[PDB]
Amino acid sequence: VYPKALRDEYIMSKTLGEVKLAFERKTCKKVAIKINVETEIEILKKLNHPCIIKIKNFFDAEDYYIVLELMEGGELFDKVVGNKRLKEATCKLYFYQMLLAVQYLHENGIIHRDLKPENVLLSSQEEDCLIKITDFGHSKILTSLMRTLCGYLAPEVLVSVGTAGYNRAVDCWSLGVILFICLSGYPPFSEHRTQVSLKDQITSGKYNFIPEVWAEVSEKALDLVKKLLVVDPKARFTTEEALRHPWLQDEDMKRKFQDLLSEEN
Amino acid sequence: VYPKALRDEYIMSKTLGEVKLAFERKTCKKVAIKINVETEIEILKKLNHPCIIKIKNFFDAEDYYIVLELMEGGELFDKVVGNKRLKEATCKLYFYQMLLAVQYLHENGIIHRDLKPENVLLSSQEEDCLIKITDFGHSKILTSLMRTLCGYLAPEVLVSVGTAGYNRAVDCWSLGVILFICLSGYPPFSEHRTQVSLKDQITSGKYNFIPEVWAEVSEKALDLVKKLLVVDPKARFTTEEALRHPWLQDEDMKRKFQDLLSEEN
Ligand SMILES: Oc1ccccc1-c1nc(N[C@H]2CCNC2)c2ccccc2n1
Ligand SMILES: Oc1ccccc1-c1nc(N[C@H]2CCNC2)c2ccccc2n1
Repeated sequence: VYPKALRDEYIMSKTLGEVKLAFERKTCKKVAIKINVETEIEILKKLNHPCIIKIKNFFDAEDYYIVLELMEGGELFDKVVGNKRLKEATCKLYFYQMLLAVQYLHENGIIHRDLKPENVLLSSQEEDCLIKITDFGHSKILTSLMRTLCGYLAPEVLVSVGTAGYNRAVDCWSLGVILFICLSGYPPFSEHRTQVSLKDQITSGKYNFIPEVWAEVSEKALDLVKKLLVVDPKARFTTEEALRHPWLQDEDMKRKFQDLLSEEN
Repeated sequence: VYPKALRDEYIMSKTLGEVKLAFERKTCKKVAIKINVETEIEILKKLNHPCIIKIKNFFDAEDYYIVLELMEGGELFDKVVGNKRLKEATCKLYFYQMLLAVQYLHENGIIHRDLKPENVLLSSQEEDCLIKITDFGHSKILTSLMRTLCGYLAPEVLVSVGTAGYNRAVDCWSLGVILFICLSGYPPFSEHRTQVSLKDQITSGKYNFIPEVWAEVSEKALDLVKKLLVVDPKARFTTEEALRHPWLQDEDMKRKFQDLLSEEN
């Protein structure tokens, strides 16, 4: 069941919510088409950054279709499941780019709110490539406490003034996890074995640690992840602050990357 | 500058944001027309309760016009400024109705978020009448923590689970103030004389008390207001709970009211 307007310009096919693959009926080049719903469309349209999915065209009605230049690399997930881990360089380079996107989002008062390896797509199958992020279905645009101010009011709201603004830290948190994962290979906060509620586990920040593997990582890498998973959003590394962190001061990361951009032209 | 479609069916005139008065160009009967903007229109359309403004017709474009059956009584504010206070009966009857509206709103997962004497309109000039509430421009429709559950996540969000739901208590709080006012004649939390930040004043709940006037109120009335201005939204009287409170168990209040409805037919 395909709308007439759609099948006219493309050849919708397999499956990669879940998104489907199609061929540009004019160039024979392949692309992927996506399948509070206006939000993502409105945002994905505002999205204009290398490490972020870029839209090529849009078509609504029936069901929702957003075609974007396809990422061959697939999901970052696929590359780091079955506890397969990844090389420091891979991580640094990968994560580095994530940091750029997450930063560019926050800079535009945008929150992803759902950052995970799945939503981190790669350029080409190779272990070295560029990475973008998709699925902006949960995002939010942040502009309200101004109404509360200059005026009465209820207590809980007033106190809320001391928290407003740090609604973006959640992305840093998830980025920390995503990083932790790539570097280690295992979930920081896993309901595996251990015990104790996940809420009590994640809220405490006492991530499950296993040196038997964390002994191979860098001396600066772990210290970063550690400073990234802070239970206090106020003391949690800002997307900006992270980029300045030592483990991200790597000419290699910015040399195998600053050129991989020209590999697009 | 009036749109052609508008002046066709009504005679827009004086001023009562601020709302203007107009005459039904078919019946010679008077009505008031109102002047995140779709929200109020969408909600005011869902509004179907005695103690709540009822819409008669809607017209958009240019500037925003929502015509509702006019309240002659005007603002509850007007009746209780200059520290003029009000009789216990007036309050009980008045506030009682407020409690009904605020309840009916919450029952429909609706929050007013801006309850003050101004936004409490009256039926007729008399000291005894029905009262509705308007200005739903700040309201909200409450459905999100379900997304957080059944799934990772950041700490602050998880803890947020222990607060979600009580976003409506703010209306009870303001109702308590509105009540306090009517009963006493003076603001519970006033930056007048005293000192100490309003945030530190309202957040503490230590309302400015003056017995030199609070000695005339009922023995149950004050106890209600007191139990209504609680710094903890979890222990703050629910709109439902309030109606059960002793000071609202008054056959008179429900006799001068249950009949004032038939005074509309
Ligand atoms: O190639 C693209 C070009 C632009 C935008 C997206 C993609 C994309 N997207 C996927 N899917 C989702 C499912 C939920 N989170 C990840 C995906 C999943 C598997 C393999 C390739 C994929 N390629
Ligand atoms: O008569 C009505 C019928 C339906 C809906 C509203 C009204 C209404 N509304 C007012 N105004 C606002 C300004 C901000 N909060 C209160 C108002 C203000 C003064 C006098 C009469 C008024 N009558």
